[PDB]
Amino acid sequence: GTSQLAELVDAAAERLEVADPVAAFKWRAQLPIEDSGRVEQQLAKLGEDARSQHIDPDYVTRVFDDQIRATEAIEYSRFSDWKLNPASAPPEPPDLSASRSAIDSLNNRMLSQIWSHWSLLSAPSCAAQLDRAKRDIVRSRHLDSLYQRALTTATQSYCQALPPA
Amino acid sequence: GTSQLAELVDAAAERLEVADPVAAFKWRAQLPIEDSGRVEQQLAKLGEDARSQHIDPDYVTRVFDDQIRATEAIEYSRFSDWKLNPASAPPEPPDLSASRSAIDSLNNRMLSQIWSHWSLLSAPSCAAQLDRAKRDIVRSRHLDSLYQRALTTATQSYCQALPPA
Ligand SMILES: N[C@@H](Cc1c[nH]c2ccccc12)C(=O)O
Ligand SMILES: N[C@@H](Cc1c[nH]c2ccccc12)C(=O)O
Repeated sequence: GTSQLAELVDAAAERLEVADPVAAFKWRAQLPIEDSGRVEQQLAKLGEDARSQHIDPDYVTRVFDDQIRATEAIEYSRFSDWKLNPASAPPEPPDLSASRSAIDSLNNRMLSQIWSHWSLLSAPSCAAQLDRAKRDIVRSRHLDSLYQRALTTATQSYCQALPPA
Repeated sequence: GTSQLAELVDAAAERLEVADPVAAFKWRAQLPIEDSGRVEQQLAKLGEDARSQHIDPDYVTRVFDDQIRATEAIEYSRFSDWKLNPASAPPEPPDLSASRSAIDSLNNRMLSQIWSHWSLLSAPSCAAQLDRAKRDIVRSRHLDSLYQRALTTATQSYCQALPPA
């Protein structure tokens, strides 16, 4: 009763959820949500990680850009909420450096699954296995409407993996 | 069948709605939503306008800060939406300079009503007359859930006007 893509999508969902403590920290520290210099660095490092792990870097780049976009979308929604209702901004978020550490371990989890399941990601049955995984994770993580939209954005390029050679 | 605060709240609502073309323009031009230097200038000019029009500048400052916060909240929500779904970002928004001109005429409308209705704003019956106005405007302008929350934020300090002297 389980999708081969469950572990990948669970990681990706877990990494989206880090958006909440990140947004809370940045609100309190007056940091921007999007720093395009930083994102560029993050993607370039992921590309390098992909090559060293024998994964198509162009795939990783696109996929992680979807994931980062999704993450920003959540952060923006939180900022909207806290502008309307500043008393609801969490007053003691976890350290940004702890959130980044969580992110970096999740990046690795996702890369390791992308490599392992490359035949699935690149096969015609991917779209179905991904829908199944998404539904399962939305339920297991109790993802609300916002996180649901985000998870769809973050996974929208998964099934465009191409077979090698 | 009409609140004395209807004209003020209608102006304020109209000015919130300018958030949409502003957010669409800034998305396309890669401009930030919040520039705190700019906001500070905007508030300082409003304070000066208030003095010249014999309105309590401290009131105007707080009220317009609520209105600007509300406006940002809408812009942030749009940015969240367009991160998830970039195809829905309006591709040909009106000129930012036209939006600013609309804003400046609405500022004046709001200031003129604040002066005219100062006895009401500062009286115990304000809270009731404001609730009535809000409900009427939400209906007449067909304001959705987001704009409803925003209009509440933008008007939250209206009834704290104090009688002179
Ligand atoms: N779009 C801006 C929004 C923002 C959030 N926090 C900020 C702090 C400073 C300047 C801008 C911001 C950004 O991504 O940065
Ligand atoms: N919080 C940021 C968000 C933002 C929107 N557009 C931007 C463009 C550049 C930098 C930041 C932004 C701000 O208010 O600016």
